[PDB]
Amino acid sequence: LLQKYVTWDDKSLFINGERIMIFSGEFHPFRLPVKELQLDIFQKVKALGFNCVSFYVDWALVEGKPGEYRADGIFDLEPFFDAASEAGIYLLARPGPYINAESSGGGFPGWLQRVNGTLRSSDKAYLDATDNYVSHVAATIAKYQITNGGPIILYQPENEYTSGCCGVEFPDPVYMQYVEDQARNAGVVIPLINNDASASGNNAPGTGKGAVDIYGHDSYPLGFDCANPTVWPSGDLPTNFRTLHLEQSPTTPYAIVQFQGGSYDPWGGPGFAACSELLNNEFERVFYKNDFSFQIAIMNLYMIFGGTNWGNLGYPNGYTSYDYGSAVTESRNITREKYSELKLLGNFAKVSPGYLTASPGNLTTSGYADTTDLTVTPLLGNSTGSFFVVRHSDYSSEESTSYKLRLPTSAGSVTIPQLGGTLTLNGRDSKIHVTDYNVSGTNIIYSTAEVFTWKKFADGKVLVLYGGAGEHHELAISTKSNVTVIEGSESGISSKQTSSSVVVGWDVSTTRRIIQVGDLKILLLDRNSAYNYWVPQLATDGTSPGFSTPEKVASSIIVKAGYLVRTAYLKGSGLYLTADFNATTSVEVIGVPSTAKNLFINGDKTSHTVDKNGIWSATVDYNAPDISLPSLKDLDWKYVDTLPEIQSSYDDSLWPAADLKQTKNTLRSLTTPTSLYSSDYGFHTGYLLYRGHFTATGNESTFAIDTQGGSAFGSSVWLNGTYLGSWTGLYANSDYNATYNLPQLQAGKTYVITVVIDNMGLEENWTVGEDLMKTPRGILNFLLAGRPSSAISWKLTGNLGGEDYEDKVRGPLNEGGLYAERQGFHQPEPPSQNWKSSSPLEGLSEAGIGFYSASFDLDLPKGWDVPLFLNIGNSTTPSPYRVQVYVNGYQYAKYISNIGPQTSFPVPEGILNYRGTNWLAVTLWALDSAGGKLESLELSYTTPVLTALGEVESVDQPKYKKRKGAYH
Ligand SMILES: *[C@@H]1O[C@H](CO)[C@@H](O[C@@H]2O[C@H](CO)[C@@H](O[C@@H]3O[C@H](CO[C@H]4O[C@H](CO)[C@@H](O)[C@H](O[C@H]5O[C@H](CO)[C@@H](O)[C@H](O)[C@@H]5O)[C@@H]4O)[C@@H](O)[C@H](O[C@H]4O[C@H](CO)[C@@H](O)[C@H](O)[C@@H]4O[C@H]4O[C@H](CO)[C@@H](O)[C@H](O)[C@@H]4O[C@H]4O[C@H](CO)[C@@H](O)[C@H](O)[C@@H]4O)[C@@H]3O)[C@H](O)[C@H]2NC(C)=O)[C@H](O)[C@H]1NC(C)=O
Ligand SMILES: *[C@@H]1O[C@H](CO)[C@@H](O[C@@H]2O[C@H](CO)[C@@H](O[C@@H]3O[C@H](CO)[C@@H](O)[C@H](O[C@H]4O[C@H](CO)[C@@H](O)[C@H](O)[C@@H]4O[C@H]4O[C@H](CO)[C@@H](O)[C@H](O)[C@@H]4O[C@H]4O[C@H](CO)[C@@H](O)[C@H](O)[C@@H]4O)[C@@H]3O)[C@H](O)[C@H]2NC(C)=O)[C@H](O)[C@H]1NC(C)=O
Ligand SMILES: *[C@@H]1O[C@H](CO)[C@@H](O[C@@H]2O[C@H](CO)[C@@H](O[C@@H]3O[C@H](CO)[C@@H](O)[C@H](O[C@H]4O[C@H](CO)[C@@H](O)[C@H](O)[C@@H]4O[C@H]4O[C@H](CO)[C@@H](O)[C@H](O)[C@@H]4O)[C@@H]3O)[C@H](O)[C@H]2NC(C)=O)[C@H](O)[C@H]1NC(C)=O
Ligand SMILES: OC[C@H]1O[C@@H](O[C@@H]2[C@@H](O)[C@@H](O)O[C@H](CO)[C@H]2O)[C@H](O)[C@@H](O)[C@H]1O
Ligand SMILES: *[C@@H]1O[C@H](CO)[C@@H](O)[C@H](O)[C@H]1NC(C)=O
Ligand SMILES: *[C@@H]1O[C@H](CO)[C@@H](O)[C@H](O)[C@H]1NC(C)=O
Ligand SMILES: *[C@@H]1O[C@H](CO)[C@@H](O)[C@H](O)[C@H]1NC(C)=O
Ligand SMILES: *[C@@H]1O[C@H](CO)[C@@H](O)[C@H](O)[C@H]1NC(C)=O
Ligand SMILES: *[C@@H]1O[C@H](CO)[C@@H](O)[C@H](O)[C@H]1NC(C)=O
Ligand SMILES: *[C@@H]1O[C@H](CO)[C@@H](O)[C@H](O)[C@H]1NC(C)=O
Ligand SMILES: [Cl-]
Repeated sequence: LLQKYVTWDDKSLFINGERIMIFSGEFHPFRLPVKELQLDIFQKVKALGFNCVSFYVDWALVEGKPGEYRADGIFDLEPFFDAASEAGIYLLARPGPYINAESSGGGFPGWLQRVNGTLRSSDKAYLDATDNYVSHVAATIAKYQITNGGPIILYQPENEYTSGCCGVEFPDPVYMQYVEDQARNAGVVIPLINNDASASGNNAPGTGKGAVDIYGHDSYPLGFDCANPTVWPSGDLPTNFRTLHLEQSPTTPYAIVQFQGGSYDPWGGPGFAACSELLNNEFERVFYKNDFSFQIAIMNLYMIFGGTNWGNLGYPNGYTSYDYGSAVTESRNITREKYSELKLLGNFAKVSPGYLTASPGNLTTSGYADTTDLTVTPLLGNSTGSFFVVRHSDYSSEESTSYKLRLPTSAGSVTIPQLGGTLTLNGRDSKIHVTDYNVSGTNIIYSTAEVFTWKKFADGKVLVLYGGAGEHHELAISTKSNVTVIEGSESGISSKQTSSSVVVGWDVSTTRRIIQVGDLKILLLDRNSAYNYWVPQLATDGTSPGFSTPEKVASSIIVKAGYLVRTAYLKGSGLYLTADFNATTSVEVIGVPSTAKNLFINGDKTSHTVDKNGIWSATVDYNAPDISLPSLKDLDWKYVDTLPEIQSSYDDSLWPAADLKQTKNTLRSLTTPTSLYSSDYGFHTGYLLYRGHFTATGNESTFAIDTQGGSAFGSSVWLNGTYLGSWTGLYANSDYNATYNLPQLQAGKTYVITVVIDNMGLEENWTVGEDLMKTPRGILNFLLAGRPSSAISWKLTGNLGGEDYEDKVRGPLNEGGLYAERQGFHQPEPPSQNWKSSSPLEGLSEAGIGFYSASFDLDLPKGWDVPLFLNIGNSTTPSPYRVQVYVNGYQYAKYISNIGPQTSFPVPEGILNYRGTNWLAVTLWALDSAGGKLESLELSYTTPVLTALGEVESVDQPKYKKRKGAYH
């Protein structure tokens, strides 16, 4: 339409005039702010057989001060795009402005709490607020479009523009047209795709003003209750998606822009381990092949890698981890069985062009399989091949089921197995059986076992098939050649020739068989062996794979290995592999180029042998080095009191006055004389402090206060030095009403009420018109008994400077309003010479907030990817306390002793300096009159990985420097 690089028809996208199935994974650059590790993820995604990544940009992190766009350093999108290009991964850009994403504000900066207009509407005050952000981020995206030689192929305007309320005329075509035009005016010419939250046809082609180019929708059919990870409720597997597609957008490729790849988890939830169990390998093979049954041509998994809600970037209901239960874990490992299962499907799609040109039919409980206990969805092609997606009719069934197939083929209709036996579907599994499947001119008439990959090499063709344990399978090939078993036993392998075919039966075994039919070799694997195979693209013109184009797909090799194979290239007489290892690994290479005489693994020449069938073999030894981690309790811990506000000498004369008589918040008008909403004064993040001055009559008895921080927030209150009490917090409370008893006061004396409030983040704004992102933080009501409300004059602070935030490197959300944070003491090399020697393990003996500093050295070996974790102990029921840990100035843990569940906090290399000095700053807030302390504080590691990753450069880590704007 505006360019010829990315086009489409009813069946699929075309990239440079060639059909491609887009298999994508969601990855948010702001949740892993280390550019070398961004390349790591992209390479792990490419190794799944995927060709695409989808990303959000978080407006709240890049325009913290209105009118100042800052996507630099750790927030630079450009190295992220270069990493995607280097890995050979196309991009779906989703800059918002609204993203939801379990992020603070759903992407919106807290200054949108002062916008006189409905958020996500055609109100001029909202639209004007978005212009600076979109014109920047969309210009940066424009520069990296595929039209300019970059990786970006699709653009999403808005996010799930689906639900409206409260006087908005939803859907507003003027609003969506405006959002689309902002992107176009910045230079975006690639297609626009939306992501309707349900299949509701919103903004579909043909709806006129506000219509996108390709209609997309989302689906989370298993929901977000990770507490019952084995429960698959009846009727939750979608069945009508293709029907809906043909009613809502028949002229565009069927697209699911967010399909479930995991789940979020709230404060106090079951943990992301439970989420990984619910959305495990069984979920993937059943639910993802089900999406294939609808002829999905654009499929994006939310999330593929989740990362970390570091520096308060997350929404209030979520905690620091955003592991998501996804295929790549928070610490970047690919140990989960769901990664390996996903790789099998991803590699199937990469090499099966007939999948896109076939004609999908409706699901059937008879006609294809000989029992109604199975359902079969046919995708019928003629010369280009057919596909048959098999599953249990009751999709949750764990039963083992025997069956036979009746499949049409170019050689006639056939009942399978022809040579005896039955097929088996064991429990929560699904299969894509194929007919007339093209392997570079050799026709596979049928195969019951599933295709992992195939390639044409100079010496012949190779096909890799797999089945689960206990399965009997069968295939037939259009040929007059006979079959020979060239590796493994002939036991269990049966065969027969007809006048123009050969038929082969086999039982799945843990030992590989290789059969040969003419110039076709066929690997017959069990699923668990297939998990260990990889299909890197073979570069001959450099070291980089390139994108998944037809030539570069065709020119790939097959590698059996272990943990990971990243890349492969041919240079002279050398075949080079880059790979990672977590155990001693037997490496095999199938389809070695005829010119190669030497094998290199991670730059090192490696002995190989060649077997009778031309397969190269080598061993890579794994010998983990000594990982020597310092004992965090034995460090030279220095303490400073980070609540000096409750000392009677404290002078708050430089604090901002909370003296606005009118709020600028349209959602909730004031119920106090002046606004005590933090965002009215530009404070949107971290701990908030309020100070209320009054002169006592002497007859004051109680002080009531409604505080609001979001779900699981807490607050504590003091009258001068006297602790009044705390709200210790519950996930179920986003606000709380407390009445505290005052001590006897002296008539005529001045007192100051100090209130500390945990801002858990700003709410999302999922429903258009509800304006829930405007939900204020701070003090909603107060009453000093027998005194008018105007008797208290309030001061407040959050992060120093508010929207004129101090730390341009670490961004606008990283630090809150504690004294120690305002002073910059959380950064490397604080002025702690003359501070007291005390540890968070000793802690506090009364209510309050302590600040702790220590350094430690790491000297971990080069060439190893070693995941490190901060651990906070909770082996027995604790007193209520709250902790933040800053690592070299970056907040990478937020902890609530009484709510949880996170005790283990991954911190990536780059934030940590693996061969240098590191700084921990810990805040301990005891919401208890007896005080509190840490049970234990420990640095740990998991399996070291012998890695191909280059050196991880440390991100910028500005050291402590005195701040003139501070209140001292
Ligand atoms: C180096 O990197 C390697 C990757 O390259 C990495 O290797 C991977 O390691 C992970 C573990 O970290 C492996 O995943 C696990 O695999 C377990 C072993 O079973 C696998 O292998 C068997 C053959 O050797 C197969 O027979 C088996 O298939 C069968 O079971 C499948 C899943 O249940 C099923 O889909 C198949 O159809 C078939 O029936 C399988 O492939 C596996 O048992 C384990 O399963 C569970 O764990 C998951 C959560 O992590 C859940 O998603 C899943 O539902 C299972 O949960 C159960 O077990 C948990 C304990 O681990 C409990 O927490 C759960 O509550 C639940 O427990 C119930 O059921 C249990 C069995 O009855 C029992 O414990 C209880 O009684 C309870 O009722 C998991 O998927 C992965 O396969 C490896 N990948 C490769 C490629 O090898 C290696 O670890 C790395 N090394 C180092 C040192 O870091
Ligand atoms: C250190 O160790 C200690 C000791 O082991 C740990 O302390 C324990 O921490 C538990 C987890 O925080 C805590 O359990 C909680 O207790 C409260 C009540 O006091 C309860 O509300 C919690 O259950 C809900 O919330 C969680 C999410 O936080 C959900 O996963 C769960 O399904 C429940 O959800 C319901 O309420 C939510 C909000 O109200 C809703 O969003 C949700 O949809 C659902 O609502 C429906 O049901 C409600 C009734 O259940 C009802 O309001 C309505 O009908 C709704 O439809 C959870 O049980 C333990 O109390 C605590 N134990 C002790 C001995 O202190 C500590 O966490 C550990 N720390 C770390 C760091 O690991
Ligand atoms: C792949 O990535 C995922 C996500 O990043 C990794 O999964 C996380 O792994 C960590 C580390 O194993 C895990 O945290 C542990 O959970 C255990 C509960 O299931 C806890 O028992 C354990 O705490 C103990 O060990 C710590 C040291 O590691 C101590 O500091 C801590 O105080 C606890 O130690 C006490 O208890 C143990 C035994 O109970 C005893 O031996 C000690 O002496 C002491 O008394 C950790 O909290 C997370 O739960 C995992 N997160 C998720 C979401 O799954 C996974 O490990 C990565 N895999 C690889 C191979 O890298
Ligand atoms: O990680 C969750 C994911 O949710 C997506 O949105 C919503 C979900 O929150 C719910 O309210 O409705 C539908 C179905 O569950 C779902 O699309 C959202 O687009 C993402 O940004 C995430 O928040
Ligand atoms: C099979 O692949 C070959 C080689 O790429 C191609 O020339 C041929 O047209 C394909 N056949 C069918 C029926 O799609
Ligand atoms: C085909 O191969 C099978 C197994 O090796 C064998 O039984 C059969 O005799 C062969 N057929 C011919 C015609 O050689
Ligand atoms: C209470 O503390 C303030 C400063 O926070 C101080 O100026 C005032 O004198 C104190 N009042 C009493 C009665 O000690
Ligand atoms: C928003 O603007 C209207 C119209 O000018 C005005 O009446 C109202 O007071 C404003 N509200 C806020 C909260 O600023
Ligand atoms: C002091 O407060 C008490 C309790 O509210 C009230 O009964 C009494 O009248 C008050 N005394 C004075 C002197 O104002
Ligand atoms: C606190 O009181 C206010 C005003 O009376 C009320 O709106 C709110 O629901 C109360 N909050 C809780 C958590 O009870
Ligand atoms: Cl200060």
